[PDB]
Amino acid sequence: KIATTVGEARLSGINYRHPDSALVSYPVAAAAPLGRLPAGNYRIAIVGGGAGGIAALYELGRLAATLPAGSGIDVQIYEADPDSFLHDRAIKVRGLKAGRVSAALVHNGDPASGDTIYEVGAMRFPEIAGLTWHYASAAFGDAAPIKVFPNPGKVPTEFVFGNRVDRYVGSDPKDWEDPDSPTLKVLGVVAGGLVGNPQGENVAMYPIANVDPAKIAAILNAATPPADALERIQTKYWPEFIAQYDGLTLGAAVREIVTVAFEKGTLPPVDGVLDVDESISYYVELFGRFGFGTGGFKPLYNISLVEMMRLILWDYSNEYTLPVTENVEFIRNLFLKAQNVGAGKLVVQVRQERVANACHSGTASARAQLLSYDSHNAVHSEAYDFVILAVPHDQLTPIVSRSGFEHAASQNLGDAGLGLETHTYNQVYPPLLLSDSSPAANARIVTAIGQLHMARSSKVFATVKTAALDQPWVPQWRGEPIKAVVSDSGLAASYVVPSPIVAPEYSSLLASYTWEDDSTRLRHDFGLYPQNPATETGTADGMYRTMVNRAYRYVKYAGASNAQPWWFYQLLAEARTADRFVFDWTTNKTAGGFKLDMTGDHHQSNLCFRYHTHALAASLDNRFFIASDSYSHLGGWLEGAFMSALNAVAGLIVRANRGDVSALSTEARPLVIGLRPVVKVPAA
Amino acid sequence: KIATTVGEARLSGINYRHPDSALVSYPVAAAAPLGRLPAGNYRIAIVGGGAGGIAALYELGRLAATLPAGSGIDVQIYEADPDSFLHDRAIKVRGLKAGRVSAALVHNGDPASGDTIYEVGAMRFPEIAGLTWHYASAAFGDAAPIKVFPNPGKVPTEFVFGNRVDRYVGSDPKDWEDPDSPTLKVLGVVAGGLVGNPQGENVAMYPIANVDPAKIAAILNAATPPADALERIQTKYWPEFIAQYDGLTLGAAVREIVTVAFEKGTLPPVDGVLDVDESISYYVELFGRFGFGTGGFKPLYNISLVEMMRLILWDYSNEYTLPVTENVEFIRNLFLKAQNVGAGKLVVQVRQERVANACHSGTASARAQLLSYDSHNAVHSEAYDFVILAVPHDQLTPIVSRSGFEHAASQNLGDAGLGLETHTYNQVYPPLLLSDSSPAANARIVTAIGQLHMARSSKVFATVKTAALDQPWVPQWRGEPIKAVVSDSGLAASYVVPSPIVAPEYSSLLASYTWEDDSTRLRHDFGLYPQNPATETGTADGMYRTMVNRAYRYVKYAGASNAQPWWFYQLLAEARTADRFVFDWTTNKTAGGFKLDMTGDHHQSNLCFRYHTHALAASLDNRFFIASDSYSHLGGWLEGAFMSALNAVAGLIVRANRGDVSALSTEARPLVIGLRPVVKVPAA
Ligand SMILES: Cc1cc2nc3c(=O)[nH]c(=O)nc-3n(C[C@H](O)[C@H](O)[C@H](O)COP(=O)(O)OP(=O)(O)OC[C@H]3O[C@@H](n4cnc5c(N)ncnc54)[C@H](O)[C@@H]3O)c2cc1C
Ligand SMILES: Cc1cc2nc3c(=O)[nH]c(=O)nc-3n(C[C@H](O)[C@H](O)[C@H](O)COP(=O)(O)OP(=O)(O)OC[C@H]3O[C@@H](n4cnc5c(N)ncnc54)[C@H](O)[C@@H]3O)c2cc1C
Ligand SMILES: O=C(O)CCc1ccccc1
Ligand SMILES: O=C(O)CCc1ccccc1
Repeated sequence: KIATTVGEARLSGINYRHPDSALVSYPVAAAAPLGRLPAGNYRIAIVGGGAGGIAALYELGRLAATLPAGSGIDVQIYEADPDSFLHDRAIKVRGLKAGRVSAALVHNGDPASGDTIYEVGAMRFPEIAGLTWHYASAAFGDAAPIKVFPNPGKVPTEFVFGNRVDRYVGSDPKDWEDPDSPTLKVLGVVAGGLVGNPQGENVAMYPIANVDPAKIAAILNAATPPADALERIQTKYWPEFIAQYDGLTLGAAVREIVTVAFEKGTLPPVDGVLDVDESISYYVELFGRFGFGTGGFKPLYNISLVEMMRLILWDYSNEYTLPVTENVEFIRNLFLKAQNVGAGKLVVQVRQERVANACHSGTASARAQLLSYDSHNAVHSEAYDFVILAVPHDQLTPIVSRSGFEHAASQNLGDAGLGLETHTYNQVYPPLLLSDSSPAANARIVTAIGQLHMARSSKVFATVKTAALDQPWVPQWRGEPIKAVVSDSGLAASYVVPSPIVAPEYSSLLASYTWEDDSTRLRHDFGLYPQNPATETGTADGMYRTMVNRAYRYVKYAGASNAQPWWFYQLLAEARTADRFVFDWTTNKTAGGFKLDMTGDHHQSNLCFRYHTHALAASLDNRFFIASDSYSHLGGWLEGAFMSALNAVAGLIVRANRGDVSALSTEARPLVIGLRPVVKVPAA
Repeated sequence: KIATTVGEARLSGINYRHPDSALVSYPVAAAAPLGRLPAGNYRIAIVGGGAGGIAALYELGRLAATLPAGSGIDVQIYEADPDSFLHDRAIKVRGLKAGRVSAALVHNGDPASGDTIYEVGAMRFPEIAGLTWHYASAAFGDAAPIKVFPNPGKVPTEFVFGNRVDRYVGSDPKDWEDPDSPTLKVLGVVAGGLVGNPQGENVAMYPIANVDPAKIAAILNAATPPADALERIQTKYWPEFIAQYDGLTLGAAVREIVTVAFEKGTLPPVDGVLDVDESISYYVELFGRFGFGTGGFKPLYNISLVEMMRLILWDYSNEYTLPVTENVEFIRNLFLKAQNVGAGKLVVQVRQERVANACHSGTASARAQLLSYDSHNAVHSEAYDFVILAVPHDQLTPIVSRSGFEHAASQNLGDAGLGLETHTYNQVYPPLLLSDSSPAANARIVTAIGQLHMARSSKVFATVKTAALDQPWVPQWRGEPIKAVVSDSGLAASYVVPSPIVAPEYSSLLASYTWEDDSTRLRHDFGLYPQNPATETGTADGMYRTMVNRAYRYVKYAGASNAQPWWFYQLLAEARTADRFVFDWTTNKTAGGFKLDMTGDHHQSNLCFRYHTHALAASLDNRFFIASDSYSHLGGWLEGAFMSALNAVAGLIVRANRGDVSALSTEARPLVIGLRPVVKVPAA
């Protein structure tokens, strides 16, 4: 039941509704242009040329094509990253980034004849990511082939935690080297306790609407559910799950599940020597390192259960690749498609400028101001009709938080502490304008944004001959070498990914992909930040040797007499010297990889997710929208960036129509009216 | 009621027992040597010359002095930090570090006539930190003066969160600029809910033994508690608190408390425009930025409620300075006193070497092996009778985790991935040897240590003339300038601390002291890692300007209609150009600042805290003890490092006496026997 084309994946998830937006399938909303605009010549800015900004541009292009003769849309896209694809028409990165969709091309002096690609950011795409596949179809066509991402368990995998080793594929004990493994037993207990059963008895510990989450997932993914059922999930049952469990961490939930299983006798004493609490703790930590299909979630144990449950409902781990050499091609293709679809009515200019401030000011028709600096620090100011701020939360903070929270007669905005030139704005209001009357409403949105949690992440890469996998010391599973390794060595998760530039001679050795504390623990060894090498011609050899040295561990295998150094040390050492690499998202200007919500964070991220509903308040006249995975309930996924873009453009349409929701398509209207409004007064 | 000398602080906390060790006052246990050793000539290693290693050394000195003629203790202390005081027997750091007790001396070319000191690590010491003050008396005498640390609220303070500004000193509303402040209301709500009342009705939401924590604190601190109270807390009531609440975060607890208060009407809707969940969220986040007396605990909201409760019981925020110019002097003095107290029976040698591996091996008397590398990267191997591993958990992991979990015929240990020379050990057992028969037991301790949470932290410093605070642009409150600023600007917490080298001409401008995500968000701007400048003669001017720029915010005050750039911008910009600085503990080899326990982490930290009880199993030939704040229930305090050292030495004494607890003094026995053992042995 494996999808083989973009269209197959697209259709698989076309109906899926997420539980915070249960009244709408975003792919259905996105099928036709989102609405209509009054006649006019619009001047719009998009800050950020990542997935969110480019999806927003595409939707604007679709809108532009519907405008009558004499009307049109001009977009200024601001993109500060010198390596963005937008500024481009050994390890090469120049022109190979679209924000956090970021490739590194390994070559020997001719980039048109490379060895492999490192996917430094996004790399694996859930089957049920329906908006992602909708845009992949726009970019590449339904016919384009996709592959199963070689996740732990999708390819032969070695797992190591403490004294436990496993070698496996999937979850059928027939496919495990040790079918009696305690690791597979704890997986079944934790899956049972978190997901439960789609049919029959409810066995999950944390029900939604009094039933196992599996049963709710089937309703969220139906073509014709109850309408009544979707509204009840939206307004009653998911809010009640949040009220109950938003204060419970994933790690706490795992321990609750394991405790009950241990008391029932479903899980036996470990070694039968450990006492009750040591056994339970061992199982919690074993599951922590093993995970849900993408490696250990131990480092993610502080997320809310609500956040994990979103991923459970989505079947997040069932992932595919894109029909590309480099994932940045997706975003580049969407940018080109935006310009094509605008059919002459969309004009786009790219600015290599960093936006420092946004506000509303003045008394002219265009009041949405952006203050920016070019690559030699010269200041620029421009006013727009509407602005989409398509940057993640730590990048948005300085832009929206330094103007105060209410009317100001005059402000000199800009990066004064840097020594840079300021600009005087008059009759100034905050850009994220939720009230004409409330500074507190304006402060709530800003303070929420600034306190969202950006998960930390790093990726260590090297280039290895694929034939290294055929060495006698590389274990096999039914003749196929092990190609994923999940471990407590400090490396966390490692993958030997065939080169997409092609059986390929080379593989990308993702030696370590870490989250959260696992990333923190390595960071002292990276040497140069955010990228080692910082140059095209360097190699991060010293850094990488510290990773090889973390793999230099004596690993005992069952039946063997004595431990020997781990074979994976030998594999890591087979990578060539040149082109060793690390990228640390934490010391990138994103200040991490992507939003993941902690306990209590729902209320902050959900405010952001609903922000575009300000467009219902007609007299407010707020011209700023936000578009990033940080303003979604899928931080860490293109799906989140894309959903937030959709929200932003939908809201822009309602604002352009002075609060009239009838200007949205029938299918798009729920993007705005299916959420709780962010402005209670005035109504609309 | 304010302590004014070391002795006054020492006596104030001499009886306090922490709830995970409630049967014993560590200062009372430490009043005499901890026990006796059989006659002999002991070879002991201490890995690490920080507070834990040096306190362990002092206690070994006290023991050595009791040995008969012909007996003695030889200690090899391994210390890899080239800036340690142990190797020294514009911004200067050389010789001014004792691990995370770390001074930076600001001078103008003569280090004997400096301007100020930056306390880069430890800087403020709770009154009731009884072991800390016990050792401070050994180092300085009871008569030595101390001062109240100028925490937010101890000095005039400005607090900024969103649109809210408060200026205050203390918790008496008469000395708040706005006695009707919502900040003061939420602080009272959260105090009532978490701490409650020492007398009368119980009002707290999370009771211990069915009463308010305030009542338990008083018991724990009593010279003469009621009969059975400490045992019942240790075995029943504190375990029951953990069972109930270790799965609840601090942020979750705050929200529960605020929700009840909001429903009761104690906290009103924020203004007329916010809905219920918005107002609740506002108060949670307002309290988050304000804190408990040491600045906002929002970044610490993921800690377990259990962990916060330990700090509540301890009255942790009521803190003092040491009688020093630089805090490192404390540890230096304790090292010298260790040698003096040994009475010529303790010999100490310092090795400027990094330990890479520990194990048990061979058949000789001294079986505890350490593999190390000197400053030329040459390998060294040495065997000892006993070893104290006095390094925090991320530094300990490579030393204890790479040898497997059971007997090995031979292992070639060392940093082979780095290309460094290995050493062959034969008949090898892991160093942290909990079992002769259970690899899982051995794995539990290793995996626990490797998964403890190291909180992230950074400090940004500059030098400013103290007279800057007398300028008309610096606000005065109750007769003094503002000297503490707690803000959501990104700086988190800022302090203008008078130089200790002296009223002083200069002050240390601690521009930003951040924890956890607050630190993550800054890290991309630090420039050089872990320290900018990396040289004595440089200045982190570019970095600091990014901090000044975070302060370039328009702040509306009640006292002026036209908001202006925050006054604190101007103060930060008043710092001189030379000697601007940041230290990032995360990119230091500690991989962060100090342990703070997440939900669930008790199970791992408490295993480490109790590890020294292995000495009870006489048939188990385990020669290794651990000594750091990582292995305590006071990560982030010298008190934790000192408690762990006391544990380590107590366990060493029992092991050296082949399991005989009577070799501990009457007052020190409970250090071992008051805890649940990590090995099962017969009663009594
Ligand atoms: C380590 C990692 C792993 C991931 N794995 C996956 C995965 O396998 N699958 C998946 O679906 N998703 C994955 N993601 C998530 C995915 O990459 C993001 O959801 C998506 O790329 C984010 O798009 P965005 O538009 O929200 O933000 P960004 O990609 O951050 O784009 C924002 C853009 O704005 C620009 N910008 C920022 N500030 C300014 C400014 N002041 N002025 C001008 N320009 C500015 C930036 O340079 C950037 O180009 C991963 C991300 C990371 C980092
Ligand atoms: C930002 C920050 C703020 C703090 N604030 C306070 C405070 O105000 N009050 C308070 O009481 N405490 C505070 N602390 C906590 C206090 O600093 C620590 O509890 C204490 O210093 C830790 O001592 P330790 O011996 O456990 O470890 P460390 O201080 O880390 O010492 C370990 C030693 O071992 C050495 N070492 C490490 N690995 C090896 C190896 N492989 N071989 C050889 N040598 C090695 C190191 O170089 C170091 O000298 C703070 C700490 C930080 C970082
Ligand atoms: O690596 C991934 O699979 C995508 C990023 C991510 C990681 C963990 C949780 C959510 C998203
Ligand atoms: O800064 C401090 O007060 C000491 C370190 C610390 C910080 C927060 C919680 C525990 C310890």
